Amino acid sequence: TAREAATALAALLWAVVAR
Amino acid sequence: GDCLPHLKRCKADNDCCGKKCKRRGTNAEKRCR
Amino acid sequence: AGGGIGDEIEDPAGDEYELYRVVFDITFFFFVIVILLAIIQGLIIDAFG
Repeated sequence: TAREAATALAALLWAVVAR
Repeated sequence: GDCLPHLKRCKADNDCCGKKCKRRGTNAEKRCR
Repeated sequence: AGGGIGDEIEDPAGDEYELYRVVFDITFFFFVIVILLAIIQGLIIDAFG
């Protein structure tokens, strides 16, 4: 359980939502 | 003319009397239904 | 299996590479059962239809 993958997935989701 | 028979091989949505050109799965030849 | 290879494989929660193995199982399920098997089944069913 590492937070780096969660941060990357959240950033990708936010980027695709904004676009 | 624009309207097509029931199970005639149609071309796109509408363009038929049944007005629904749905395809029954992973294949071509959309037909009115 | 119907739910990916992870059903028979041991749980990686208690071992290393947990996130990597979880991603591997998820992508295996998605790219095998959801996509390829469904495509084959749709091919057969739509051929019959």
